[PDB]
Amino acid sequence: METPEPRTTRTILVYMMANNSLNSFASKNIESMIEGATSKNLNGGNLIVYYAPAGSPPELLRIKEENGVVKKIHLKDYEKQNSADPDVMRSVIGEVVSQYPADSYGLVLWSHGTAWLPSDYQNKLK
Amino acid sequence: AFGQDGNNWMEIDDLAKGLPDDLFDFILFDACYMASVECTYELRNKAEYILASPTETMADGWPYEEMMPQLFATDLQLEKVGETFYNHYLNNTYPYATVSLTKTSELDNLKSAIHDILADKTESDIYSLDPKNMQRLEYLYRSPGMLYDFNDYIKQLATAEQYDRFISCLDKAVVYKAHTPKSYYAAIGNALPIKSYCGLTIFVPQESLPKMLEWYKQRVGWYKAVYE
Amino acid sequence: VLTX
Repeated sequence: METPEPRTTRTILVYMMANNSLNSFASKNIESMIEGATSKNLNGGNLIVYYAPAGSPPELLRIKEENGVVKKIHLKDYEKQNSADPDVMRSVIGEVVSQYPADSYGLVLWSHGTAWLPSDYQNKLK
Repeated sequence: AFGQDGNNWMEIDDLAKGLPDDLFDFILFDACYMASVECTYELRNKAEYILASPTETMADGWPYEEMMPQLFATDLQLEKVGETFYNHYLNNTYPYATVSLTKTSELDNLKSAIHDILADKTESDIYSLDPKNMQRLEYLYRSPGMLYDFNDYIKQLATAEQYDRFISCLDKAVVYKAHTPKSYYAAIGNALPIKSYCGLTIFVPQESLPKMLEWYKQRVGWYKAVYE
Repeated sequence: VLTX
């Protein structure tokens, strides 16, 4: 069985859809997360990253200081999946909420954005 | 839309399906263009707060190192997190950033105020509006300009009393916002001045874009909420 | 420069 972590104050999931041209910046942003995610700064909370890069399958990561060093720990390696399918997003959120329960949850949605516009908006212009 | 994976995207109503209701205290969009009144409305039951940019954000993105202790604070104040983002892009070589924080519980009152302005207006009236009177906040590739400052659009259509009600509701919903003097748009390789700024964009329907309006009416909840 |  998988045993959930002890409940805490806050769990934040960063959901990074980087299977696109933003790849290199997702990695620099994860670097910056690592710099900030000290035991003192996380204040008891959980920082979980769903990282969906170009060229390789998605991975679930926990960023946590252990023995004085912030580690980027591999939790799960997924098989190829559509990270833009709502049911996949919901499933990942469910994995995270179940394993890292908290009084408060936050979500960072990281990717390209175009407001409400249809993704085929160019076809609806002329 | 939000989130590109190969050829596939999440349309805004699909994103709402991917999110549980009433779980997250906040959603932070590290993404262009997501501080859109339509998007915040679609996602109103998915978070108590939405922190996002109405325009484009440099690819370097949000300053996670500095944000981290604020994101995990006991006294979480997302205005602080947005201030950290904004202040990062100050005296910088690309000093271009816009941010707003929307309190989703106030969107229903805002919806009512907007409904009372827009529901009786004709499409010809909307199509007639002079774009020079409104701040454009979007320059996507191939776009003639679709997303404008929300306040500027409504100001063209409201009576003095309707407008006063709107601003009262808007200030309760947009509880924090900031913008640099200019915003940078990748599809033109230039930064353009922001003369008017409320923190959110809105679709301004145009006679030349009937397919866009058709999709908006059927797929974006805000349309039926305030135009009907 | 790239944007998001």
